[PDB]
Amino acid sequence: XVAGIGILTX
Amino acid sequence: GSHSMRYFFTSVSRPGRGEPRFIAVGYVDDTQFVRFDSDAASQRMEPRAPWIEQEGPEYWDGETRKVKAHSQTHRVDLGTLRGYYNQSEAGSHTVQRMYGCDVGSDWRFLRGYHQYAYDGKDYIALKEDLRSWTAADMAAQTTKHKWEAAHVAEQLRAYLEGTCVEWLRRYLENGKETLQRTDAPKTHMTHHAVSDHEATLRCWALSFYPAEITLTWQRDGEDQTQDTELVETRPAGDGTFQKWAAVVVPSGQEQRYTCHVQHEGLPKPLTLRWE
Amino acid sequence: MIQRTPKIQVYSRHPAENGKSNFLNCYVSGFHPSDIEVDLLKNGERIEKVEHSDLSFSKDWSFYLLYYTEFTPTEKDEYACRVNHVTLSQPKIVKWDRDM
Repeated sequence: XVAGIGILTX
Repeated sequence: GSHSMRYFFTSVSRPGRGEPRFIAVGYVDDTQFVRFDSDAASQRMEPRAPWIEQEGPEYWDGETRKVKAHSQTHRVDLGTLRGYYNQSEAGSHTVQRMYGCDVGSDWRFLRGYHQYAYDGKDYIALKEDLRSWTAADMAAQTTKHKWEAAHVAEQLRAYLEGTCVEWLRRYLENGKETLQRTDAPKTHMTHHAVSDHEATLRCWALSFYPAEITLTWQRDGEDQTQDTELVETRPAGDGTFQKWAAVVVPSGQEQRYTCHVQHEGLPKPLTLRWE
Repeated sequence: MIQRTPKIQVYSRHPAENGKSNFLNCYVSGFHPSDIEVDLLKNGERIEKVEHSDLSFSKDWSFYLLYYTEFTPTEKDEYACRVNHVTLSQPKIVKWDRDM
């Protein structure tokens, strides 16, 4: 259940 | 009881020696169920618990796609943060991200988490309200602004309150025999002379699940916290946990000491005595 | 940068009974950075067939790993864990004691 949204570069 | 799902991501740079290594692991409560390792041959998310092997190719392809995207983001981060902190290109640095959700005994949402660390120290974290950010310093404020502009918190809130909770429930159902169990501690005590006037009393808890436990010694009903050697709760390697607590007892005083064990699998806490 | 020393526990999966199959564990925890060397020893010699858990970390960001191998304890064979890490001036050897 890997997030598929919200995971952005710093 | 309550439950949690967590994903943990570590990326470590190795300048001159190719791309950073990236390792992802996923847990439900204290049971690991997936991994990804950038250095491994498969280049796929892989099962690490039997209950998740029943997932089909749609599942595994999707998790592989996502974890690869996470790997790329974190690789870029190593470079960006190296720049933000004005660090040389020669040294190894680390980035870590953890996110997930907790639910109560009713399996309803209790809280969400998303946090990020650089070289082992807090960098940026989503606050409990899942709407705002804590930034560790001036570099981190810059990231905060980027993530505010891109509405990251709203996305993460939707995941943490929604997807994460739905899936935690799904996993709890699908892996019921492993995940919905409690294994109460098997306990015992050992006694070893250290001299002619002292002995160690060691109270053991073995083969328990979940890992949360409390082990304490008392002397005549008074807690002996400052005089107890308490080890960290440790994995047995078989999905259960172990812990012990020891006290040094002047000889002839064994009857004064009691060991107290609290665990979800114990309807009533235990009181053990050497006698 | 942050450097945290590993905690080290060496222990068996099951209560040790001489002549019965078991697993020897070395649990390293509370360390940073993640680069670490952990060997299990039988009578001072490095055991070759040692697996380890996937790298994970605690709420405080510190790493933990379980290193493990099959073994069958006896009265006389000696086991230990040997750990090296940037925080250690020399490798730390912890002997296995069946009641720890």
